[PDB]
Amino acid sequence: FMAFWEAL
Amino acid sequence: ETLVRPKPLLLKLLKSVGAQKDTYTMKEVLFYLGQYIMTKRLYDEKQQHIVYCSNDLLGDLFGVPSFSVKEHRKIYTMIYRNLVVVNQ
Repeated sequence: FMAFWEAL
Repeated sequence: ETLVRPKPLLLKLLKSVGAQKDTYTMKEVLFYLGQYIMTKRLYDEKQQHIVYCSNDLLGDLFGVPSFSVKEHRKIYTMIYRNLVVVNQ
């Protein structure tokens, strides 16, 4: 999740 | 650094995960939102970009029962709906 969220 | 002030419901959510202020940068708002999703374990186990928020405070704030982190514009749109951009 964090990995994806950082993309924002 | 887009300076913003969360409306009542969003501020409640941010505070529930540690936030102490009333004025934040968009980066800070995203950080806390992320921590909320993690703490509540709202993401899908297999495809962690999927978030389930039906019957949850986040669902009331965003107005959707689920969403994917891949939906960038939608997320920013759902977030800005709960914020005011400071004149500063």
